[PDB]
Amino acid sequence: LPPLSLLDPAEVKQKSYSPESLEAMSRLLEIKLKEFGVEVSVDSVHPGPVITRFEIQPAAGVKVSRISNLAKDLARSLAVISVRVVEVIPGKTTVGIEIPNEDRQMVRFSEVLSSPEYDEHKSTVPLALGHDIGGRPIITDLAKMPHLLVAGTTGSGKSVGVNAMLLSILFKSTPSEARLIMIDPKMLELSIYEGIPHLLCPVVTDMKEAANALRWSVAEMERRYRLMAAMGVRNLAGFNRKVKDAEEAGTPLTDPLFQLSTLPTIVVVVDEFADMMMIVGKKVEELIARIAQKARAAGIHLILATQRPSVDVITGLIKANIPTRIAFQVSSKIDSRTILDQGGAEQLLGHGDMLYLPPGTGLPIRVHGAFVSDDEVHRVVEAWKLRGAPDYIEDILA
Amino acid sequence: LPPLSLLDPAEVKQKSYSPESLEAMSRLLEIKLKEFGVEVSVDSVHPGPVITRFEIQPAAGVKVSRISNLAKDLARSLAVISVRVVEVIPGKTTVGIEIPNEDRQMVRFSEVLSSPEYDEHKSTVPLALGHDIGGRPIITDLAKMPHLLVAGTTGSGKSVGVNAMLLSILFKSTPSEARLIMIDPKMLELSIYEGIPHLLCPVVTDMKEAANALRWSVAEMERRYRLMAAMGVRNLAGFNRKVKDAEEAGTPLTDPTLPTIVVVVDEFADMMMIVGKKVEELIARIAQKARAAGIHLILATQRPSVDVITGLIKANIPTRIAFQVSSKIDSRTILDQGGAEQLLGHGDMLYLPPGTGLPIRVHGAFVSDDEVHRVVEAWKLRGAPDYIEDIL
Amino acid sequence: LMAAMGVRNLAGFNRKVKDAEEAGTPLTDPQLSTLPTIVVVVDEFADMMMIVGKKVEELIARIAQKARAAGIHLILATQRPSVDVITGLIKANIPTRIAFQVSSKIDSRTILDQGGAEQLLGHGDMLYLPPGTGLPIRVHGAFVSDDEVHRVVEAWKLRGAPDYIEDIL
DNA sequence: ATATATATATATA
DNA sequence: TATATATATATAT
Ligand SMILES: Nc1ncnc2c1ncn2[C@@H]1O[C@H](COP(=O)(O)OP(=O)(O)O)[C@@H](O)[C@H]1O
Ligand SMILES: Nc1ncnc2c1ncn2[C@@H]1O[C@H](COP(=O)(O)OP(=O)(O)O)[C@@H](O)[C@H]1O
Repeated sequence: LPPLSLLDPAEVKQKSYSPESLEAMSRLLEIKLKEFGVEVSVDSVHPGPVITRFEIQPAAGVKVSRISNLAKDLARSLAVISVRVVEVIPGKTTVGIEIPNEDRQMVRFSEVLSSPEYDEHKSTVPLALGHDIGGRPIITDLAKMPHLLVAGTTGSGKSVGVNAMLLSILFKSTPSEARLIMIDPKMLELSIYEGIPHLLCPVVTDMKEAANALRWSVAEMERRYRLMAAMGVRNLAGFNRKVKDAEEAGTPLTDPLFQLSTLPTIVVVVDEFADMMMIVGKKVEELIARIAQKARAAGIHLILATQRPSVDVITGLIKANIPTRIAFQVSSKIDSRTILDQGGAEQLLGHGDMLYLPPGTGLPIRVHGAFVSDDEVHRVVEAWKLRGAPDYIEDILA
Repeated sequence: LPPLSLLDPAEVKQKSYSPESLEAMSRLLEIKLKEFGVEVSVDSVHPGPVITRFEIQPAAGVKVSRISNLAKDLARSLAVISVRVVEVIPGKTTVGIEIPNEDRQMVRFSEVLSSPEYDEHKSTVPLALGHDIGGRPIITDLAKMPHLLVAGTTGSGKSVGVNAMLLSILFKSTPSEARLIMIDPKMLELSIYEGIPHLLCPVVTDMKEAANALRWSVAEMERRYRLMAAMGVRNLAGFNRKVKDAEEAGTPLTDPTLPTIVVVVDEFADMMMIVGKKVEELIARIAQKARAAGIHLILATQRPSVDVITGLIKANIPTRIAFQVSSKIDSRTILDQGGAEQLLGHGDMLYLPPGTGLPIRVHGAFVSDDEVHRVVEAWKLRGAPDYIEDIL
Repeated sequence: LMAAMGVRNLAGFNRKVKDAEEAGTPLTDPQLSTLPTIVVVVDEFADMMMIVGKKVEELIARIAQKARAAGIHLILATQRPSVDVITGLIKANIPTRIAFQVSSKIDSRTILDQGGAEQLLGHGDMLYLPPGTGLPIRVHGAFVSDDEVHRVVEAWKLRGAPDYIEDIL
């Protein structure tokens, strides 16, 4: 296994944010909202890496839409790019306002991996997203999502996020524990990964080959459900603990359908499925529907990224069974209601700010995506090419 | 290599855009905004060749939308033709107001090429386009686009702009470093480029030779990726450095410099639907795969349509040029937000960068047929190129 | 023939005609005479494009995309400003449009791509939309009676026999 | 009290 | 079916 020292290590941050600067910014926000119609008093300050949440208590008898309908003007009168108004804070009467700082600290990916969450995270598919608005990291199990949608316009830090997720997979799991399928219609980003032992296929370029790979994944899901029926288990981890119990007693439990092995966790990533549904058509959308409908228990998981949030790409069928959404900076509030099904995705800053939406109804966790460099990615790729051979299958492309 | 003096020389340096005249304009703007409900205060003044930016400082309480929803009346009462309100200036607390200036000045192309951004440039295929709001030039780079759709109607800026791009190819590079392929089912516009040493074929008249040229380009893409998989090379300039090190050593190479290829089409609208939609898969495979090979596309059409500019061509080309399609309604076919709303026909354009954001305000620098024909004859003094019959 | 002669428009080829026997120096046939400017008037292309189909629209689009520097022009007249007649094919290629009194703003957006055509006072009072600037220029129509038409037809029939290319049909 | 902004309702590409 | 336009309604003036 690769160590945690291949990365560029933890840097020294420019933490010069004094309490007198916080008091000055608090009084400045009080004045600049008093100059408009509202009147508000700053309650407390949460300083952070990239943004700085202010908990402001409104006056007696002033609404919150009269704060949300001038977020642009409050951002203009403070010499910042854009402010974000959190309309509800769980457990308090205060309204949140998050102002970007000046010395925007780059989130160090080695600081994200150095957490007590990620270090003893037992699951074979973790995701180190990055630090949230208050400094601590957010590590999310990819098994429990079970799938993922990523969006945001170009240059808003999206391939960096997908590379952070794939390196989050690579620093924990062997090719006997996890396994990947990659699709790339734009060979700049994902072609750096061709050679790692966690692959089943060459990095898929054409869309007919990608349709063949997704039909192979349907067939693999169906035969895994039939094999779990033939062994009488319920989920994938139950089958892996069943064959582990066969390993513990030294007892060979043979093939129920003709010796079994620990089936690794397939993860199917897609760089741009908008091009896929635009080239091939509605049957690819129904194929992703038939994947997302059932493959939670079989251990086949989806990472979907797109650059075109619309009704044509992010449809009802894709939003049917993929409830976990990553949204970077997008253009309109209509696109925010397209992916996150609510406003608020447009207020971000670029450079990998995402609104993590967990599975289930909740306020979106604003997580700053950790920057990963081409040198670190290339070093992980070369370490796995020096510690692993490819495991290809011819049938996945035909 | 022709000098920059074969262009027409720099025109009359128009003075009398004085600080007292712009101060009178700024006080006029303060008075005309004070007559309505708002109160404004001009902070600084950014002049320019075509238009002028006024960084105004709004007072306490006045919103931006109050300024934006009377812009028609403000542009009426300033004796100007239009106005635009830049709602955000990064890092400053000031709203930008864009006012068209008095003399709609033409951008001189020698004023574009004389800047050190073009002269000390490092790549081989730049596209000098024009200036900003303040007159500082914007010299882009075609190697990072990596493909460039041009579309528009009504004879707006298109053929002059494509000539400016191809001259930006001409003035820097040699044919050994950057070749060209030209395709035009119109026999008219780009026929003046016949005989220049940067080409590879005649200016294509029979569209079956255009399909065979694109077929040769696809096979060239295939053999260049076979070359790079035989050499372990990501993008073309790495192999150019490797063959430079093999040329310093005289080292021959195996059979699995390479010329940079830029293919233009001016009327693929009727061509792609009459010759066959099999052309579109060729164009999409080139624009997908050959973005690291060196085969770049300056695609141009006279009819920007949903039929001929589909999503299949929108996929691999995120760097777009649109002058006048009809309006901001059918704009989303090529420029995804909005098009000919304040593009003044012959001139200003919207350059969509390889990233995104507010796209670049680019004034289309003028080129004339004397300059075009003179650069063509100056390169025809350097020689006639190689012509491949398999392309034809 | 203009690609053979290296000519950049029609007016350049009439300048080649001025280089020909107009200035007293005859040419060859690669003696090329004048190529006359053709103004093809169509009184009702709605009937044509609803009866015979869309291949006529393919022909009209291949003309209207290209024929400025050619020597063939079209005055298209109709009575249905609708998508059933005027599609987007014959929209972006004819940027100069005459709009008389129509009965809806929808038809005004169908032809002029804006509003204000149904407001006209009738009887030839049109909205000349010039090329380039997409702003309407309102023009009152000039009345010419049928007797003046018979006079001009008589004045041309008393001067020249019909010079036909009869094989057009 | 009433011009403005806006959410929705019907007609069309 | 997505959208451009049109009409009735809070809203703060
Ligand atoms: N966490 C981060 N810190 C700093 N910069 C970032 C971060 N994430 C992304 N970026 C910047 O954003 C850019 C990534 O854009 P990207 O989303 O890959 O474009 P596209 O959507 O076209 O693939 C990079 O150039 C990088 O500089
Ligand atoms: N910088 C400029 N200044 C003034 N006019 C320009 C400039 N650039 C282009 N033009 C005008 O553009 C016209 C040519 O349009 P063109 O590019 O041929 O459109 P199309 O190719 O659609 O016919 C010329 O009349 C020329 O005057």
